[PDB]
Amino acid sequence: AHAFWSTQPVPQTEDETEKIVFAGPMDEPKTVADIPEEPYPIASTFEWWTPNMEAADDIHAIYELLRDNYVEDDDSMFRFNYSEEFLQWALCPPNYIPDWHVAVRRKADKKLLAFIAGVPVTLRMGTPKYMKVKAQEKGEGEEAAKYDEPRHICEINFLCVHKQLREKRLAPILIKEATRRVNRTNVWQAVYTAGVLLPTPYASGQYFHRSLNPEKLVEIRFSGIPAQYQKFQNPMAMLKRNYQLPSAPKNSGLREMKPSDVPQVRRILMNYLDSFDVGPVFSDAEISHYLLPRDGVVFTYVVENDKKVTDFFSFYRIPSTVIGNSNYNLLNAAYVHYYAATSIPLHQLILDLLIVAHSRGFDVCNMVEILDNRSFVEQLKFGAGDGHLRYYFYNWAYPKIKPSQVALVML
Ligand SMILES: CCCCCCCCCCCCCC(=O)SCCNC(=O)CCNC(=O)[C@H](O)C(C)(C)COP(=O)(O)OP(=O)(O)OC[C@H]1O[C@@H](n2cnc3c(N)ncnc32)[C@H](O)[C@@H]1OP(=O)(O)O
Ligand SMILES: O=C(C[C@H](O)Cc1ccc(Cl)cc1)N1C[C@H](CO)[C@@H](c2ccc(Cl)cc2)C1
Ligand SMILES: [Mg+2]
Repeated sequence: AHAFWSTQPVPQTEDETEKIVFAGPMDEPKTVADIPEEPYPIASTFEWWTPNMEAADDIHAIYELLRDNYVEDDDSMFRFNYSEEFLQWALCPPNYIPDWHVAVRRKADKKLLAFIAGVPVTLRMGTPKYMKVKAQEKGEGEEAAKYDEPRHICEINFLCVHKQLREKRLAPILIKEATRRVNRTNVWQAVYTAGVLLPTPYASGQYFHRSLNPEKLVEIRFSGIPAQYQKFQNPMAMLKRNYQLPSAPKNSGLREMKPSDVPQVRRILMNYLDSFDVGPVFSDAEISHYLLPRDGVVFTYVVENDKKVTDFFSFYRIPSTVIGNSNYNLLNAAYVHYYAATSIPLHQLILDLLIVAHSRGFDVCNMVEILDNRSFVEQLKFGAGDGHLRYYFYNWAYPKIKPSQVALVML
């Protein structure tokens, strides 16, 4: 049923996952020395390629492969369109490893045909809290804590095979060669997410959307007018009214984040992310990289009164291509990123997120039900979308957890 995934060090079924009680590796410990020095064999018409991301033309080639061939919704109406500026930001965090960005080009023309990217992440991934309770009841605390310390692993994203190359078992060859390159740097675990079911997730969560520009959403058929609104003389006018927002933020000390805020934002974020079983650990340089505002890419605001940063939120932009509509070419979506509240309720902090995103011209705000994203779904008028996002590890046994125990945002 799975010719590739059945050969890989991942839990194979749900009931296998069910017998997992401690975090730890699936496979045999291995060394760099054991790993083949040479690239995995490939068909003689293709060649491996390592793009240079601090070079404009290389970023542009991967930008076009993704523009034309990356994730679509299920009836081919929208396709993600990550910008070039976004891709440099996402692929090049501090101390990234250039050879973990893995491409396949056609030899004859150098046309990009496939891509996969890995980046460093420091991740807490020790036995979850509920399994530590079950462990103490059994007398098994030591085995439960063996992998408690944060691990330097790989986060995978941007797997893409050209449309003309689909269903030829190319994705396995990409994944094998990524795994070899990661293993050649003495890294043995990866974390990845997908909107498809594979063997075998450790957590799953629904998608959620908050309409900001409802007349445009209905026009492009992102949204419909729901049935209930027909009882009204003017269904659309009442839909606009339901989703209207203030013009300016409600929290008085709200302002954009600046370099001097890095230490306080790091502090309050890390204190918050501690409450979750699987969560990233960020250095000052990584807080700077992922949170300081960047035009058209990432937007981050702090609440400061009395010269302390006590709360913040962030969101990132990804436009999607509207696969041809007469009036509109692009859906401009804002995605909830990291946040922390210490002085005001989480709903009151995120309302300011919606208000900023709306004033800056975003059409919809999107998020998965990770972190504490549930505490504000009803009052802030988010709705559940279609399907689920699934979270996975590579070479890591892990007890099933709820998505509200997951704190890793995947860009
Ligand atoms: C220690 C370091 C390790 C690092 C690596 C860790 C693992 C990283 C894993 C990657 C995490 C990526 C996270 C993301 O970026 S999720 C985003 C994935 N990208 C898209 O959905 C973009 C549009 N679609 C495509 O570009 C292609 O359809 C892709 C590339 C997805 C598949 O290409 P194609 O359709 O031409 O198929 P094939 O004949 O070549 O290959 C068929 C095999 O591929 C398995 N398949 C299908 N979809 C996925 C998927 N999303 N993750 C893992 N495997 C997937 C499938 O079950 C089958 O195996 P098996 O069932 O026969 O066994
Ligand atoms: O899991 C990932 C990264 C993964 O390798 C590739 C992927 C891209 C899109 C989707 Cl659909 C699923 C998986 N995501 C990237 C998406 C954009 O940041 C993010 C998302 C958030 C909220 C909504 Cl409502 C929809 C999507 C999920
Ligand atoms: Mg293929």
